[PDB]
Amino acid sequence: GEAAMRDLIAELHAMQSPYTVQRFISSGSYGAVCAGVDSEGIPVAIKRVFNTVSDGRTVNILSDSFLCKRVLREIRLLNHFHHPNILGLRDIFVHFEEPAMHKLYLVTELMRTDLAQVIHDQRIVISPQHIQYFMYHILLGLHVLHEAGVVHRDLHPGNILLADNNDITICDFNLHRWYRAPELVMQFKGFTKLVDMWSAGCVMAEMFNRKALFRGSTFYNQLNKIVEVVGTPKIEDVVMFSSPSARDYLRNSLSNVPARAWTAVVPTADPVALDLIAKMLEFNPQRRISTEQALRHPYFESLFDPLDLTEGLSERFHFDESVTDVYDMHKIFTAEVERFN
Repeated sequence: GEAAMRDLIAELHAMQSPYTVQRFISSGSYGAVCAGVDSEGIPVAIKRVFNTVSDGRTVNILSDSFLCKRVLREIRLLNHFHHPNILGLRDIFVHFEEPAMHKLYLVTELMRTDLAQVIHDQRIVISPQHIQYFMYHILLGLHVLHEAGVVHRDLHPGNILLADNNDITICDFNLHRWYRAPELVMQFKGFTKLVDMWSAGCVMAEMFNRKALFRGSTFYNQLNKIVEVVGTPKIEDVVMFSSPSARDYLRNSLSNVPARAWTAVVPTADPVALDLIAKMLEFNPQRRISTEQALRHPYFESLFDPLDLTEGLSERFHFDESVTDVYDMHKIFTAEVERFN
């Protein structure tokens, strides 16, 4: 904690960095985060990647093949997008030192809050105008990721960030059970970008309700909570998007439940808003509304501009996973820091 801040201050000083480390934010295996300020007063989160105690002994991240590759992929993904709705790299710098003393520094803008905090603050009014605006930006961030072949896979209010200016940014796309699409709950290996559309629909209903929509605690009771709202899916559709183990879990599951009226599930949502939520929360991803069709839905009529579908997009993300050599990866970090500057 107090050592992480002291280590970072000294290292950034030796570097003549434009930063001032103000306070300690968080610490875990693989890196420590400190809240600092850039040379212009803008608050930043400074992540320092150095060591870990993996398998019992102290390992240098950038020196071990697997861990180095994991961090290189997180970095390459952050550096791939340049879009207002996707959290980007503010800065990146690498300190290579021969006897496994390699350090990596990651700088991102420190956001004011996240959507989970906003939803749960009873003193905050989340109006239908605020919901439409937030949802428009959430879906544009997903559209941008999906256009580059990237699936978030763990979208939830905690990773939907709000700037002081209330700008929406999605993070943690480069790495609760309550936001998982039926195909992820059923451990289907063939999941697609449509899992994100399910999470987004859960987030949308939650902003109206001020409470998560499907608050299950087990594989069966989570699926039951979903089916109670969406109605019993055809068994043929369940077998198509479940793992063999999940099919066997659901083997003797008797289900003959009608869909509920959506007005009862999300009482404060108007009919146009409900129509979109019901389309995002299709149990079967083959019938689930795509990001483009959700963005074109009359719910966003007052905000929508077709230019939002194509501006600031990135090309398809490619990561060559055949890479294994740490020295080959170190060159990619140097190349990633080069293309950055």
